[PDB]
Amino acid sequence: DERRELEKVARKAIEAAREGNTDEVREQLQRALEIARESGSEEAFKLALEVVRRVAEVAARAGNVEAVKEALRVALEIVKEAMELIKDPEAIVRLALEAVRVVAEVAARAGAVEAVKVALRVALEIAKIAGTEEAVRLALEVVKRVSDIAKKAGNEDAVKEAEEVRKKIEEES
Amino acid sequence: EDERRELEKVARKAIEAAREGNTDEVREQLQRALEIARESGSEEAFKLALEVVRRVAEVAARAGNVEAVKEALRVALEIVKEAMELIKDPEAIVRLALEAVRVVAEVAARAGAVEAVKVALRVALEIAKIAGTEEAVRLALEVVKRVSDIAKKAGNEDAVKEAEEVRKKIEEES
Repeated sequence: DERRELEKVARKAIEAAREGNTDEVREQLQRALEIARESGSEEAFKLALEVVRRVAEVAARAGNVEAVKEALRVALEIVKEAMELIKDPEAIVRLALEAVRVVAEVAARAGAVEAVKVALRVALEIAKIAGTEEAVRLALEVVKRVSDIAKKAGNEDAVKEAEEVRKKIEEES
Repeated sequence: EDERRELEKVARKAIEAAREGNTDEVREQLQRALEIARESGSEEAFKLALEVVRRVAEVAARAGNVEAVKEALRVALEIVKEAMELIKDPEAIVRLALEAVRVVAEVAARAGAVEAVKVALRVALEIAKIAGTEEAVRLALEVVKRVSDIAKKAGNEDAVKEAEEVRKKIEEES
Protein backbone atom coordinates (compact mmCIF):
# COMPACT_ATOMS: atom_id res chain seq x y z
CA ASP A 1 0.00 0.00 0.00
CA GLU A 2 2.46 2.62 1.19
CA ARG A 3 5.02 0.43 -0.57
CA ARG A 4 3.13 1.27 -3.77
CA GLU A 5 3.16 5.00 -2.95
CA LEU A 6 6.93 4.95 -2.40
CA GLU A 7 7.48 3.05 -5.66
CA LYS A 8 5.57 5.75 -7.53
CA VAL A 9 7.76 8.31 -5.75
CA ALA A 10 10.88 6.34 -6.70
CA ARG A 11 9.98 6.51 -10.40
CA LYS A 12 9.48 10.28 -10.33
CA ALA A 13 12.49 10.95 -8.09
CA ILE A 14 14.94 8.94 -10.20
CA GLU A 15 13.66 10.47 -13.45
CA ALA A 16 14.18 14.00 -12.12
CA ALA A 17 17.67 13.00 -10.96
CA ARG A 18 18.66 11.62 -14.38
CA GLU A 19 17.66 14.91 -16.04
CA GLY A 20 18.94 17.26 -13.32
CA ASN A 21 15.58 18.59 -12.08
CA THR A 22 16.66 19.53 -8.57
CA ASP A 23 13.24 20.95 -7.65
CA GLU A 24 11.37 17.74 -8.45
CA VAL A 25 14.05 15.63 -6.73
CA ARG A 26 13.56 17.73 -3.60
CA GLU A 27 9.77 17.33 -3.50
CA GLN A 28 9.72 13.61 -4.29
CA LEU A 29 12.20 12.87 -1.50
CA GLN A 30 10.09 15.11 0.73
CA ARG A 31 7.01 13.05 -0.17
CA ALA A 32 8.93 9.81 0.43
CA LEU A 33 9.96 11.03 3.89
CA GLU A 34 6.32 11.86 4.68
CA ILE A 35 5.11 8.41 3.61
CA ALA A 36 7.64 6.73 5.90
CA ARG A 37 6.99 9.22 8.71
CA GLU A 38 3.23 8.59 8.54
CA SER A 39 3.67 4.81 8.37
CA GLY A 40 6.29 4.60 11.12
CA SER A 41 7.21 0.99 10.30
CA GLU A 42 10.80 -0.15 9.80
CA GLU A 43 10.09 -1.41 6.28
CA ALA A 44 8.67 1.99 5.30
CA PHE A 45 11.92 3.65 6.38
CA LYS A 46 14.11 1.12 4.57
CA LEU A 47 12.07 1.54 1.38
CA ALA A 48 12.43 5.32 1.67
CA LEU A 49 16.18 4.90 2.16
CA GLU A 50 16.35 2.83 -1.03
CA VAL A 51 14.86 5.74 -2.98
CA VAL A 52 17.32 8.09 -1.27
CA ARG A 53 20.26 5.80 -2.10
CA ARG A 54 19.43 5.58 -5.81
CA VAL A 55 18.75 9.31 -6.16
CA ALA A 56 21.95 10.28 -4.35
CA GLU A 57 23.92 7.87 -6.54
CA VAL A 58 22.64 9.34 -9.82
CA ALA A 59 23.01 12.90 -8.53
CA ALA A 60 26.60 12.24 -7.45
CA ARG A 61 27.60 10.71 -10.79
CA ALA A 62 25.90 13.64 -12.56
CA GLY A 63 27.70 16.21 -10.41
CA ASN A 64 24.48 17.72 -9.01
CA VAL A 65 25.67 18.82 -5.57
CA GLU A 66 22.25 20.24 -4.63
CA ALA A 67 20.43 16.96 -5.27
CA VAL A 68 23.16 15.19 -3.28
CA LYS A 69 22.58 17.50 -0.31
CA GLU A 70 18.80 17.00 -0.43
CA ALA A 71 19.13 13.22 -0.68
CA LEU A 72 21.58 13.00 2.23
CA ARG A 73 19.41 15.40 4.25
CA VAL A 74 16.44 13.04 3.92
CA ALA A 75 18.67 10.06 4.71
CA LEU A 76 19.70 11.80 7.93
CA GLU A 77 16.06 12.55 8.75
CA ILE A 78 15.22 8.85 8.36
CA VAL A 79 18.03 7.90 10.75
CA LYS A 80 16.79 10.47 13.27
CA GLU A 81 13.25 9.07 13.18
CA ALA A 82 14.47 5.47 13.30
CA MET A 83 16.55 6.17 16.42
CA GLU A 84 13.38 7.27 18.26
CA LEU A 85 10.78 4.73 17.09
CA ILE A 86 12.33 1.59 15.58
CA LYS A 87 13.24 -1.10 18.11
CA ASP A 88 16.37 -2.26 16.23
CA PRO A 89 17.51 0.65 14.02
CA GLU A 90 20.92 -0.85 13.17
CA ALA A 91 19.72 -2.08 9.76
CA ILE A 92 18.47 1.39 8.83
CA VAL A 93 21.78 2.86 10.00
CA ARG A 94 23.66 0.41 7.76
CA LEU A 95 21.57 1.40 4.73
CA ALA A 96 22.10 5.12 5.29
CA LEU A 97 25.88 4.85 5.70
CA GLU A 98 26.04 2.69 2.57
CA ALA A 99 24.23 5.41 0.61
CA VAL A 100 26.70 7.95 2.03
CA ARG A 101 29.62 5.71 1.04
CA VAL A 102 28.65 5.59 -2.64
CA VAL A 103 28.22 9.38 -2.77
CA ALA A 104 31.60 9.82 -1.07
CA GLU A 105 33.49 7.50 -3.43
CA VAL A 106 31.90 8.92 -6.59
CA ALA A 107 32.66 12.50 -5.53
CA ALA A 108 36.21 11.64 -4.42
CA ARG A 109 37.09 9.97 -7.74
CA ALA A 110 35.60 12.83 -9.78
CA GLY A 111 37.23 15.46 -7.55
CA ALA A 112 33.97 17.07 -6.39
CA VAL A 113 35.31 18.61 -3.18
CA GLU A 114 31.94 20.06 -2.14
CA ALA A 115 30.14 16.74 -2.59
CA VAL A 116 32.91 15.09 -0.56
CA LYS A 117 32.45 17.60 2.27
CA VAL A 118 28.70 16.95 2.43
CA ALA A 119 29.07 13.16 2.40
CA LEU A 120 31.75 13.29 5.10
CA ARG A 121 29.58 15.66 7.14
CA VAL A 122 26.54 13.36 6.89
CA ALA A 123 28.64 10.34 7.88
CA LEU A 124 29.78 12.33 10.93
CA GLU A 125 26.23 13.22 11.99
CA ILE A 126 24.89 9.69 11.44
CA ALA A 127 27.61 8.33 13.73
CA LYS A 128 26.80 10.98 16.35
CA ILE A 129 23.07 10.22 16.25
CA ALA A 130 23.43 6.43 16.31
CA GLY A 131 26.35 6.35 18.74
CA THR A 132 26.96 2.63 18.13
CA GLU A 133 30.26 0.90 17.47
CA GLU A 134 28.98 -0.29 14.09
CA ALA A 135 27.94 3.21 13.02
CA VAL A 136 31.32 4.67 14.03
CA ARG A 137 33.09 1.79 12.26
CA LEU A 138 31.23 2.34 8.99
CA ALA A 139 31.61 6.12 9.20
CA LEU A 140 35.38 5.91 9.63
CA GLU A 141 35.60 3.49 6.70
CA VAL A 142 33.78 6.05 4.55
CA VAL A 143 36.39 8.59 5.66
CA LYS A 144 39.17 6.07 4.99
CA ARG A 145 37.83 5.41 1.48
CA VAL A 146 37.79 9.12 0.63
CA SER A 147 41.29 9.61 2.05
CA ASP A 148 42.73 6.76 -0.04
CA ILE A 149 41.04 7.91 -3.25
CA ALA A 150 42.08 11.52 -2.65
CA LYS A 151 45.71 10.68 -1.82
CA LYS A 152 46.00 8.64 -5.02
CA ALA A 153 44.56 11.49 -7.11
CA GLY A 154 46.58 14.13 -5.25
CA ASN A 155 43.51 16.02 -3.97
CA GLU A 156 45.04 17.72 -0.94
CA ASP A 157 41.77 19.41 0.05
CA ALA A 158 39.90 16.11 0.21
CA VAL A 159 42.76 14.55 2.20
CA LYS A 160 42.71 17.45 4.67
CA GLU A 161 38.91 17.30 4.85
CA ALA A 162 38.93 13.57 5.61
CA GLU A 163 41.66 14.31 8.17
CA GLU A 164 39.42 16.63 10.20
CA VAL A 165 36.32 14.43 9.95
CA ARG A 166 38.22 11.33 11.10
CA LYS A 167 39.36 13.13 14.25
CA LYS A 168 35.88 14.51 14.96
CA ILE A 169 34.36 11.02 14.72
CA GLU A 170 37.01 9.77 17.15
CA GLU A 171 36.37 12.54 19.68
CA GLU A 172 32.61 11.92 19.46
CA SER A 173 33.16 8.29 20.49
CA GLU B 1 60.66 10.33 -32.33
CA ASP B 2 62.95 12.28 -30.01
CA GLU B 3 60.32 15.03 -29.81
CA ARG B 4 57.83 12.42 -28.60
CA ARG B 5 60.16 11.83 -25.64
CA GLU B 6 60.86 15.54 -25.12
CA LEU B 7 57.10 16.16 -24.91
CA GLU B 8 56.72 13.25 -22.49
CA LYS B 9 59.35 14.71 -20.15
CA VAL B 10 57.40 17.98 -20.20
CA ALA B 11 54.15 16.13 -19.46
CA ARG B 12 55.75 14.59 -16.36
CA LYS B 13 56.57 18.02 -14.92
CA ALA B 14 53.18 19.40 -15.98
CA ILE B 15 51.28 16.53 -14.32
CA GLU B 16 53.21 16.84 -11.05
CA ALA B 17 52.40 20.54 -10.80
CA ALA B 18 48.77 19.71 -11.60
CA ARG B 19 48.60 17.32 -8.64
CA GLU B 20 50.34 19.83 -6.36
CA GLY B 21 48.22 22.75 -7.55
CA ASN B 22 51.18 24.80 -8.82
CA THR B 23 49.24 26.57 -11.56
CA ASP B 24 52.28 28.64 -12.59
CA GLU B 25 54.42 25.56 -13.28
CA VAL B 26 51.59 23.92 -15.23
CA ARG B 27 51.36 26.96 -17.51
CA GLU B 28 55.13 27.16 -17.97
CA GLN B 29 55.38 23.47 -18.87
CA LEU B 30 52.46 23.65 -21.31
CA GLN B 31 54.19 26.61 -22.96
CA ARG B 32 57.30 24.44 -23.35
CA ALA B 33 55.08 21.76 -24.89
CA LEU B 34 53.76 24.41 -27.28
CA GLU B 35 57.30 25.55 -28.07
CA ILE B 36 58.48 21.98 -28.72
CA ALA B 37 55.59 21.59 -31.16
CA ARG B 38 56.26 25.01 -32.69
CA GLU B 39 59.90 24.23 -33.50
CA SER B 40 58.80 20.94 -35.08
CA GLY B 41 56.12 22.08 -37.53
CA SER B 42 54.59 18.60 -37.91
CA GLU B 43 50.95 17.91 -37.08
CA GLU B 44 51.94 14.84 -35.05
CA ALA B 45 53.82 17.07 -32.60
CA PHE B 46 50.71 19.23 -32.21
CA LYS B 47 48.59 16.12 -31.60
CA LEU B 48 50.94 14.88 -28.88
CA ALA B 49 50.88 18.36 -27.33
CA LEU B 50 47.07 18.25 -27.20
CA GLU B 51 47.25 14.85 -25.50
CA VAL B 52 49.61 16.37 -22.93
CA VAL B 53 47.12 19.21 -22.45
CA ARG B 54 44.18 16.82 -22.09
CA ARG B 55 45.99 14.54 -19.64
CA VAL B 56 47.16 17.49 -17.52
CA ALA B 57 43.68 19.02 -17.34
CA GLU B 58 42.06 15.77 -16.19
CA VAL B 59 44.62 15.23 -13.43
CA ALA B 60 44.15 18.81 -12.25
CA ALA B 61 40.36 18.44 -12.22
CA ARG B 62 40.43 15.22 -10.19
CA ALA B 63 42.97 16.86 -7.85
CA GLY B 64 40.60 19.75 -7.11
CA ASN B 65 42.71 22.46 -8.81
CA VAL B 66 40.42 24.50 -11.06
CA GLU B 67 43.03 27.10 -12.07
CA ALA B 68 45.33 24.46 -13.55
CA VAL B 69 42.33 23.18 -15.52
CA LYS B 70 41.59 26.63 -16.94
CA GLU B 71 45.22 27.26 -17.92
CA ALA B 72 45.31 23.90 -19.69
CA LEU B 73 42.20 24.81 -21.70
CA ARG B 74 43.81 28.07 -22.83
CA VAL B 75 46.90 26.24 -24.13
CA ALA B 76 44.74 23.97 -26.29
CA LEU B 77 43.47 27.14 -27.98
CA GLU B 78 47.01 28.42 -28.58
CA ILE B 79 47.93 25.05 -30.11
CA VAL B 80 45.09 25.45 -32.63
CA LYS B 81 46.24 29.00 -33.39
CA GLU B 82 49.77 27.70 -33.98
CA ALA B 83 48.51 24.74 -36.01
CA MET B 84 46.41 27.02 -38.23
CA GLU B 85 49.55 28.95 -39.19
CA LEU B 86 51.75 25.94 -40.05
CA ILE B 87 49.89 22.72 -40.88
CA LYS B 88 48.40 22.40 -44.36
CA ASP B 89 45.44 20.26 -43.23
CA PRO B 90 44.76 21.28 -39.61
CA GLU B 91 41.28 19.71 -39.57
CA ALA B 92 42.62 16.70 -37.67
CA ILE B 93 44.20 19.06 -35.13
CA VAL B 94 40.96 21.01 -34.66
CA ARG B 95 38.89 17.84 -34.26
CA LEU B 96 41.24 16.47 -31.60
CA ALA B 97 41.30 19.79 -29.74
CA LEU B 98 37.51 20.22 -29.73
CA GLU B 99 37.07 16.67 -28.42
CA ALA B 100 39.72 17.41 -25.79
CA VAL B 101 37.85 20.54 -24.71
CA ARG B 102 34.71 18.40 -24.50
CA VAL B 103 36.12 15.62 -22.30
CA VAL B 104 37.75 18.17 -19.98
CA ALA B 105 34.50 20.13 -19.65
CA GLU B 106 32.68 16.91 -18.74
CA VAL B 107 35.17 16.00 -16.00
CA ALA B 108 35.05 19.62 -14.82
CA ALA B 109 31.25 19.64 -14.63
CA ARG B 110 31.10 16.31 -12.77
CA ALA B 111 33.62 17.78 -10.30
CA GLY B 112 31.57 20.95 -9.71
CA ALA B 113 34.12 23.32 -11.29
CA VAL B 114 31.71 25.82 -12.81
CA GLU B 115 34.38 28.28 -13.97
CA ALA B 116 36.40 25.63 -15.81
CA VAL B 117 33.20 24.74 -17.66
CA LYS B 118 32.80 28.38 -18.68
CA VAL B 119 36.39 28.54 -19.94
CA ALA B 120 35.94 25.35 -21.96
CA LEU B 121 32.85 26.83 -23.64
CA ARG B 122 34.77 30.02 -24.43
CA VAL B 123 37.64 27.97 -25.86
CA ALA B 124 35.29 26.00 -28.12
CA LEU B 125 34.01 29.29 -29.54
CA GLU B 126 37.50 30.64 -30.22
CA ILE B 127 38.58 27.37 -31.84
CA ALA B 128 35.66 27.64 -34.27
CA LYS B 129 36.51 31.32 -34.83
CA ILE B 130 40.18 30.62 -35.59
CA ALA B 131 39.59 27.50 -37.70
CA GLY B 132 37.09 29.36 -39.88
CA THR B 133 35.78 26.15 -41.47
CA GLU B 134 32.15 25.06 -41.51
CA GLU B 135 33.19 21.66 -40.16
CA ALA B 136 34.80 23.24 -37.08
CA VAL B 137 31.67 25.30 -36.41
CA ARG B 138 29.52 22.17 -36.50
CA LEU B 139 31.91 20.33 -34.17
CA ALA B 140 32.08 23.31 -31.79
CA LEU B 141 28.28 23.44 -31.60
CA GLU B 142 28.28 19.71 -30.82
CA VAL B 143 30.72 20.31 -27.95
CA VAL B 144 28.58 23.14 -26.55
CA LYS B 145 25.45 20.99 -26.85
CA ARG B 146 27.17 18.10 -25.06
CA VAL B 147 28.41 20.39 -22.28
CA SER B 148 24.91 21.88 -22.03
CA ASP B 149 23.29 18.47 -21.51
CA ILE B 150 25.98 17.58 -18.96
CA ALA B 151 25.45 20.84 -17.07
CA LYS B 152 21.68 20.28 -17.14
CA LYS B 153 22.14 16.88 -15.48
CA ALA B 154 24.49 18.57 -12.99
CA GLY B 155 21.76 21.09 -12.15
CA ASN B 156 24.06 23.99 -13.06
CA GLU B 157 21.91 26.81 -14.45
CA ASP B 158 24.99 29.03 -14.81
CA ALA B 159 26.75 26.71 -17.27
CA VAL B 160 23.49 26.12 -19.16
CA LYS B 161 22.92 29.86 -19.52
CA GLU B 162 26.56 30.30 -20.53
CA ALA B 163 26.40 27.53 -23.14
CA GLU B 164 23.24 29.15 -24.50
CA GLU B 165 25.09 32.43 -25.11
CA VAL B 166 28.14 30.66 -26.56
CA ARG B 167 25.98 28.57 -28.89
CA LYS B 168 24.38 31.77 -30.21
CA LYS B 169 27.71 33.50 -30.86
CA ILE B 170 29.16 30.44 -32.62
CA GLU B 171 26.17 30.47 -34.98
CA GLU B 172 26.57 34.21 -35.61
CA GLU B 173 30.36 34.30 -35.99
CA SER B 174 30.19 31.79 -38.85
